[PDB]
Amino acid sequence: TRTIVRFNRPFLMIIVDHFTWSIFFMSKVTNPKQ
Amino acid sequence: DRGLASANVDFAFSLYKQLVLKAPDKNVIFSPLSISTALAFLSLGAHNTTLTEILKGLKFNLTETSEAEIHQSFQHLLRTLNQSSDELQLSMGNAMFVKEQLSLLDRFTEDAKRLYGSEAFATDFQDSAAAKKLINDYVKNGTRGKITDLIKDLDSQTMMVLVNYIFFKAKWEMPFDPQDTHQSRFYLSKKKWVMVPMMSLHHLTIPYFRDEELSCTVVQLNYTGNASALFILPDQDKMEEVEAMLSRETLARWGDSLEFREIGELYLPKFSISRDYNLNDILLQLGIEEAFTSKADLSGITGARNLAVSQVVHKAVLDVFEEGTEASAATAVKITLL
Ligand SMILES: C[C@]12CCC(=O)C=C1CC[C@@H]1[C@@H]2[C@@H](O)C[C@@]2(C)[C@H]1CC[C@]2(O)C(=O)CO
Repeated sequence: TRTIVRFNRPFLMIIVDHFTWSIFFMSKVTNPKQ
Repeated sequence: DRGLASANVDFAFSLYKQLVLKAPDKNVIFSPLSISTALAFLSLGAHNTTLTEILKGLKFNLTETSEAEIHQSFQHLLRTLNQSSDELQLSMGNAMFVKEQLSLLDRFTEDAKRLYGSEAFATDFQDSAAAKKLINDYVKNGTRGKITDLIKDLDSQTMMVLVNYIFFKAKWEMPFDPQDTHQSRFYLSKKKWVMVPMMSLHHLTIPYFRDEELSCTVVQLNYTGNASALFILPDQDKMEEVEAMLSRETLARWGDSLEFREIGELYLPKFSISRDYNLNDILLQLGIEEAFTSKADLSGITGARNLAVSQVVHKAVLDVFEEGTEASAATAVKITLL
């Protein structure tokens, strides 16, 4: 009944700093083995 | 604080959309902060229309801010990010590699050191292979070996290269147990997949938001420290919709909408990806044009209109694993005589 979050298709990842509100890195993973 | 925040995030998402436009199905990884910082550093030497286009392209509002305030804000951000920390490793550096005979204004080299932390290293670009190794070694050192061949081609007539690197290594607040990592499907498309090591966590209470507006699920996985990873999972065939709606407003709405939820299971691949870019096309699309032409005004560097940008390049690497994340990037601005 609990939510499952399964990153098994293309996804985005944003590395952020909450203190400075900086986006350090931005990424889209369309193929982990590309 | 967060003075640079709004311009830097607007620039980040503008850059992202242009990077995707060039190759819409490829992996993307880049550091917008590295690129913003390198171009702000470049603008320290720019005058007139060349300067206006750079600062506008970086998404600053030139009617309400000064160039001096912008440089001071980058100086302050650099000091904040480089402060000593035990929780995570985070480093950013700037450097300039310059032909020894090129006359630089004392004001420029002093400002570059004071504001951007940049030394000026005498570099013989006529010995191109040696100049390339030196610059790449500087970047390799700053990124702890992770960005290895930032400079591939380097004109022997190069006069100056401005360089920024960023290095990030952090532990998850809630690390994955490698005993729970198992090879599983990753769907490249609806009907095609490969096998990847899929990490997993059970009964995990984290910030969560199901975005029905954009057909995606957002979760936040914290690092130790003030940094976190925001992961966005579009529904199948909704990636392009999410990408098209990326913006400061969308990011703020996501952040405002996150609520804690005990997730039954979270599955995340262990992966490492790398990309390298020639940013000329994208910067021109953002209106940064005079810096590249024979009308370039970089007279804040030398006192004369005798320099022009030839290329802006970027390389970035992202490594996600059970204990945490390592990510690094570097940006170089190559400059010739005019
Ligand atoms: C868009 C935003 C606010 C407006 C601005 O000038 C810059 C940014 C980019 C970084 C964002 C930030 C806020 O919304 C709070 C965010 C999302 C932060 C990244 C992580 C964050 O601190 C949170 O997730 C807090 O919930």
